[PDB]
Amino acid sequence: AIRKKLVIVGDGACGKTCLLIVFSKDQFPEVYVPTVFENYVADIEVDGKQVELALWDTAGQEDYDRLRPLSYPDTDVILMCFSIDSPDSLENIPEKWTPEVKHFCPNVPIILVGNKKDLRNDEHTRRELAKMKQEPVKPEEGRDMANRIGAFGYMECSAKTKDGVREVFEMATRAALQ
Amino acid sequence: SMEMDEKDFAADSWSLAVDSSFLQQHKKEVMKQQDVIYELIQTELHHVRTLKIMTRLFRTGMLEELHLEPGVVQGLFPCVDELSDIHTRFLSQLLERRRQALCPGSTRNFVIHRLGDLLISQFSGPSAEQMCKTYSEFCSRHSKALKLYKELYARDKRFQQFIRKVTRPAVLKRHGVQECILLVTQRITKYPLLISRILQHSHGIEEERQDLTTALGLVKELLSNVDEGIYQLEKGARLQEIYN
Ligand SMILES: C[C@H]1C=CN(CC2C=Nc3ccccc32)CC1
Repeated sequence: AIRKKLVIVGDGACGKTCLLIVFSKDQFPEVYVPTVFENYVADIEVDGKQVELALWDTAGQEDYDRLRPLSYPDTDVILMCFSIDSPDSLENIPEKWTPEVKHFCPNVPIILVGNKKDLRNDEHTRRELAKMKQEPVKPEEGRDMANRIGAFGYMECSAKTKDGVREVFEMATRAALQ
Repeated sequence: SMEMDEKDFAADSWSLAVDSSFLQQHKKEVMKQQDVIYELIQTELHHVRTLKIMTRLFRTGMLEELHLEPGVVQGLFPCVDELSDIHTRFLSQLLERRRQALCPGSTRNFVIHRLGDLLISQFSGPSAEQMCKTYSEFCSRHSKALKLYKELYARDKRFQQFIRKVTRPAVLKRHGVQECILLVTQRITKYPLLISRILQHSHGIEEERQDLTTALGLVKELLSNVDEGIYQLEKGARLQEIYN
């Protein structure tokens, strides 16, 4: 059961904490969705290999440039998050987060994760974005960014409906093992 | 942590912690505010539990069972005693505020109406200056501690057998020497996430809304001061490297 460290990065409203909670609980929290995520050591067996994956979050650290990097030491896989209902969060990926991750975590694989894929086919979400000359992030836009930034992968998921959440973390375990 | 407080905070939310006949008596907005307040005390109890692991299990265990200098043990767990006294006192006032809010003839049904005054006291004056000074020191010695742990574990057999032994029980899964150090470092940044969500559901009493509004500015000013005084320490870093 080799130990690997995963860190999730991204803008405040990208839904990274929600993703980490839904995976660890393995259930959409019926009564209360927590505000914070402390840590968790997931028992994962991907492709016949048993790995303990420590799950970490940078939520709350986004404005503190000398506090945030203290989460990066010994990272094995970085999950770069962005919201599908927020096209400006994807624009921030190559010019804010990517230079920083590649500096503190050299040679650590990065997986581009587009959260909230459910909102891509949501009425109120497409309506709000149209009132700012915009639309939700398209699949090819996320894939193009993942290629442009030199990511290992591009994946999509919906933390609310649970679609694709298990596979993000099984692929992350695989990337960490390379 | 003690068994009384673990059972009081065993539930996933305040709506599960209280008796269902007592929950029914309240508005939707009150339950929402109380769920977020319960999360603050529950995560503070876990934070204090983490610091008691670092001092009682890791720090003292190494002092009483291993043969390394006390300067080596100090390099591993900087400011743990100073932090443990700061957070145990904060927890003490949070748990007392909850106890005074309990109904007569009950040990689970409570409603915390005033929290802002408690957070204004903690995040201002000498208690805020002692957290600013302790976190600036801890987070600067953070990377130095991890390298000392990695060096020790990879070079001492007795340290390896101590660590493998004390971190063997299932309940210590998330609490290693390195996870404890990061758990402490990340805690300060959790307060403005919790205080803003309590503030989101505390618009009913205007006095509470303004107290939480002030408490949130106090936390952000403290976080800005801790962040501005951080400079990573390196073991055997020359004087020329530091002024470059
Ligand atoms: C999936 C469910 C999760 C949360 N529910 C609402 C709720 C219950 N307690 C609180 C506290 C603060 C904010 C929202 C809530 C509704 C849906």
